[PDB]
This record gives sequence, C-alpha cells and structure tokens, in this order.
Amino acid sequence: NIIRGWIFGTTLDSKTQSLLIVNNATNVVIKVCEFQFCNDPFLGVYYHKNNKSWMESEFRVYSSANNCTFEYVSQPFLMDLEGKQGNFKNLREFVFKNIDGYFKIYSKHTPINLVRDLPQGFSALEPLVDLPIGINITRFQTLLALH
Amino acid sequence: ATRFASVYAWNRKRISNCVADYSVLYNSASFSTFKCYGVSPTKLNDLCF
Amino acid sequence: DSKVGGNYNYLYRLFRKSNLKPFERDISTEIYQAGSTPCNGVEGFNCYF
Repeated sequence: NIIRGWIFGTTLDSKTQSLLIVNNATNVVIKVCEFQFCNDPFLGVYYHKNNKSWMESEFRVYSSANNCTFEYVSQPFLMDLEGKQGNFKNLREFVFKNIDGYFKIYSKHTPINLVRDLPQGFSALEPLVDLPIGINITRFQTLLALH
Repeated sequence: ATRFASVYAWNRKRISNCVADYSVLYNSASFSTFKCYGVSPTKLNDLCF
Repeated sequence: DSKVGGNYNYLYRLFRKSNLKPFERDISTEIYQAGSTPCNGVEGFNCYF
C-alpha cells in the first residue's frame, strides 16, 4: 500500500489543466483543478508503538486551491494501510488511453505472489470507467506515500 | 436560482438519480431559445441519460 | 440582471493569449501582452486586461 496520490497535467503548477488524484485512506479525492505544487510530490502517514495506530499528518501537496473544473468526491471507507514486507502481492495497474478528449481509466487488480520484478503471464486491461474531460494534457507525475 | 456565475468562470452542477421532464419548461419561466443538438428534442422523456 | 446604473458584476474575457480546450476553466487575470514590451503587471503599452 505505497502509491496513494497522482497528478495529471501539462504544467502541473496551476497554469495548464492539472488534475490531482489521491486514493487516500478514507476518501476518493479526484480534482481536475488549478493546483500549485512543491518540488517532489509525496503523501504522509505515521505509526505509533503503544497502539498500532497509523495517523495521517502530511500535507505539502498544494499551497493554494480555489478553482475546480471536475471534482469527484466519493464514499469514505477504511483502508488497511499496510507496509508489510515479504513476497510481492498486489498489482493495481492503471492503463490510460485518451482518445477524443475523454481520459479513460481501466481496472485490473490481482493478489499475485512472487519476490521481485514484474511477473509474466496474460492479464487483460479491460475497460472500467471514463472521466469525460476535454482538456490540455502533456505530462503527469505521481504522488507516493511516506510511511 | 438568483445568480449564476460569469462566462470566464462558468458554474458546474452534478445531476443524477432523479426523474426529469421538459413539459414543465412552460410554467416557471418562458424560454427564448430551446434547441437540442444530436437527439430528437421531444424524446427526452423516452431515454435514460 | 439589468440595473439602472448597470450590472458590472459579470465579466467576459476580452482576449486570451492562447485558445481553449472543451470543458475547461481559467481565471488567471495577467496583463495581456498585445505586442512588444512584456508587461509583468504594469499596464503600459501593449499591456491590456
């Protein structure tokens, strides 16, 4: 459970259309919005000893937010918030085609089992959902979490 | 409602999970231009968008 | 929305340095470089809003 956030956009400093997607521990916060960023994007959680409590602290993603063009505020739920070491277990693969403006999202998620670099075998990338945006896209970056 | 937003910053709203109709576009206000592109406009009560 | 002194609460963008994409919003109000003499927020010549 390491990669939590993402940003999809041309200039990614609130000058061209620059999304923020974060699959955070509770809510889906997907924001096609005007966003101003620091150097290298991260997320943040912190873990204690007396109880096994993962606490959410860090916010250095945006300094400024007023505008939004496509907001997506979904159900809250519990995230298991792992850091567990051992064999590789989780592929959450997000293949992106954008034909005729509408940025598309697939889904394929599997409890795999091996040690290291990507396993072989067939895995379909079948359609899931389509965010029907129409915007200027040139680059994108990813926001990792810091456990 | 009382006030929309301007044209450089247009206003956005999400609509789902409700029943609509165009036959009630005749009472609260008289509309000056009512055109639908790409679909037969008096068939709005006949589909699911 | 028609006041006796005028309704000056709604704005249209007069000019923009580039063109648009569909389903997009920008509210950046930087000084419009019409020609030479780049503005950086001075409103001189070739510097419009």
